[PDB]
Amino acid sequence: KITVPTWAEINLDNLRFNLNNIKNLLEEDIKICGVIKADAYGHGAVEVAKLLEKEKVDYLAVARTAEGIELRQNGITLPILNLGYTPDEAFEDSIKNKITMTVYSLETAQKINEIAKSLGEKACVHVKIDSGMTRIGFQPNEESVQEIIELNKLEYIDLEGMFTHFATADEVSKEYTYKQANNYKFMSDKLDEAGVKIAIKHVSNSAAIMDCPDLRLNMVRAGIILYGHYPSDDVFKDRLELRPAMKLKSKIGHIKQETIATVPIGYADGFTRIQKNPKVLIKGEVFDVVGRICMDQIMVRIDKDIDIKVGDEVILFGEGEVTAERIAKDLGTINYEVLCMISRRVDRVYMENNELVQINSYLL
Amino acid sequence: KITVPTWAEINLDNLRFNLNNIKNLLEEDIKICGVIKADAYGHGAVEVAKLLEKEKVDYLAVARTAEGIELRQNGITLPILNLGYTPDEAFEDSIKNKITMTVYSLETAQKINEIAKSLGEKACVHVKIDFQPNEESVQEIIELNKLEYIDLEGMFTHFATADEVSKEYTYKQANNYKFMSDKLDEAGVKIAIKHVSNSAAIMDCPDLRLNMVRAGIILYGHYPSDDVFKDRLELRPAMKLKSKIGHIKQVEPGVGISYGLKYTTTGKETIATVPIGYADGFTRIQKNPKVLIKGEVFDVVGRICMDQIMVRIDKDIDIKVGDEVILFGEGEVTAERIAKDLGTINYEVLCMISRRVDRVYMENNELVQINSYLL
Ligand SMILES: Cc1ncc(COP(=O)(O)O)c(CN[C@@H]2CONC2=O)c1O
Ligand SMILES: Cc1ncc(COP(=O)(O)O)c(CN[C@@H]2CONC2=O)c1O
Repeated sequence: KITVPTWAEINLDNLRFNLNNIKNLLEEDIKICGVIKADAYGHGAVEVAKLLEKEKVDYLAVARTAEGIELRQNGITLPILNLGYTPDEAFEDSIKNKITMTVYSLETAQKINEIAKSLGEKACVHVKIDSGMTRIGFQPNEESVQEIIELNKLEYIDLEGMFTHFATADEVSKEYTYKQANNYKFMSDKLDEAGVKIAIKHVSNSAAIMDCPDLRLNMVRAGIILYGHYPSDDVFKDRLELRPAMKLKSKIGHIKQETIATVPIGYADGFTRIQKNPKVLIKGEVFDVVGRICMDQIMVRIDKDIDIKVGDEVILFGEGEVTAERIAKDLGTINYEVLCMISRRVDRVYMENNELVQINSYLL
Repeated sequence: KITVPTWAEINLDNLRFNLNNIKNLLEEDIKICGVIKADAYGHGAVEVAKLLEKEKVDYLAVARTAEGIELRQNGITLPILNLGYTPDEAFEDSIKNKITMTVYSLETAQKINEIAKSLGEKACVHVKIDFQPNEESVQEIIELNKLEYIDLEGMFTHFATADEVSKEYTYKQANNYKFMSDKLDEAGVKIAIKHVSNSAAIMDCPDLRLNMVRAGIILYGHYPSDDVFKDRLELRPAMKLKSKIGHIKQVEPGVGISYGLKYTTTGKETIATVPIGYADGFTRIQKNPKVLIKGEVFDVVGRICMDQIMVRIDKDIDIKVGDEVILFGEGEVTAERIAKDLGTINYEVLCMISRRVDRVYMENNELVQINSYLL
């Protein structure tokens, strides 16, 4: 069944476990947006979306029009929100495929409106508020409020939602986070007061869902925690029990007498050469990767008395002491990036009840 | 029509230039193997293969059965050599798709042979030498050569240090190969294709041509190191990683930017947000990330996010949303620069370009083709 030497194993059971533990945090009326941008953080957006439609979630979020359309082309019917920039070249496609667009200027809204009029159907949009991230969004001021009342009047636009995003909600002190929330509440209250109707207000990411049970509003945005990982070591982990879903695996391709094992995974699979202390798990024991990581393979020193043969399974992360977090720490980056590094040629294989149920090649 | 906010622009003209300058190094009868593993080092294996069939090259090389089969599924007819490991689970598919397999041992050759027998057609194989270069290996090879449903077509080794200043070790490896080559010549064994040279060797070692050379990094317009003889071979990089300015704003003094608010403004600043992030392969690890906009270099500020970055515009330029941003492949922003910042190599920076980044191909300064790996 598996014909590639190196694959990403995704445990669908663990995803369900994570989602259900997330849902147990939430009250009945609070909506869940499943964040599945960057191919569901490396796990496979189409498949993870299929699971989310089954488990019933209220919205899907992506980072790009094309990620949105890929989901549509694969049968997905859930509302999809592009969280970021939509270039003008992609408005038509967004509207035709019912992808909800993030909007953060009146100019953008007006051009979208012309296209939606042109096509003779409404564009659904969510307004972004820059509450403290300084990334995307309207500033939280009197000027933005009027610009929003204005864009709300554009026939051929359904101003459905409004959101902001926290820059430091995974840190110990939530001061800045609540400072951001207040900037949002400013816009929320002024628009409430201006008779502008916004069905979906949302602000909470994974960190906020966990640590800030007062920031639920109409909906929350669950990303990293869906996949079985914490946004940091500083969040209240005891609130939510998680199982990581991804195991990055290869096979022992060669053995040689030190005993050196050659494994057919390299930096072009996302096992980055930058790692200063690369390690692997084999038959429950951790071993050093030795010499430079190559494009398509690495050499590992077996310095323990284990019976090991060509074909035996190697785990790069997702089990025992070899974790995406460990690699991230070695890199000086974050688990998010390690997950997203898994490259195109790495087949995603999905497990369920300990059976392989599906294998996706991104080449064939 | 480009509809993605972030793309990898591949200049086909430059690829042709590189290949032709490579061909000018080579004598009439020496074959070229175009190394296009890892999706042609991020440039697009299918398209680069199409170009190579057009420009005529002898052979294609890949790192994985599936890379080989992807090329076949897209009409490619050139010989393809899997340079790396073929698991037993993939022998059948290799043979059925005429993917030439690298072999290291008699035992592997014999199993392949059974499958080829089973399928009633020959497997094409190339022998790899570290097969120790001793008398034992030479008989083992004369043995495998006999096996009926295998075509022992070629034999090769690969240099570990040919891009360094001193090749001593390289010529040490070459000798070990020449031992095997001469003993098999002397036995009855044919070997139509003997090859050893990678990009570094093609450049610095004009005596290691044999029947064929393996051109990789150089094809794409990059040098395997700073130590090779660059003056022998003029290269034009083929790839430009680009995005668009997605948002632009004037930010007050002392305001934090991005996760952890690790950059705070030091006066009023113009901040451009660009829709490229670490999940497009613009790694967050970079300590000094930069971008080129309207010919000027700018600092990326605050943490690089999954899907976007913040850029301080501190020069009097006229920039509007939609304007073009270059992450590398032009002027001072190069894959090599990023590699050096990271403590890795240009090879890795090229290969980091992720699936969602559309490859768009240019030719005479016109867009001729756009490939989405999502749609
Ligand atoms: C607008 C927005 N909402 C929700 C999320 C989900 O966050 P969690 O995954 O922490 O729940 C992200 C993630 N943005 C990624 C996370 O890291 N860097 C980024 O840009 C985001 O940009
Ligand atoms: C067997 C073999 N031959 C030829 C090449 C071509 O190398 P150049 O790109 O230098 O021409 C490679 C690339 N191997 C890559 C280069 O860096 N690390 C690797 O594992 C290879 O593995």
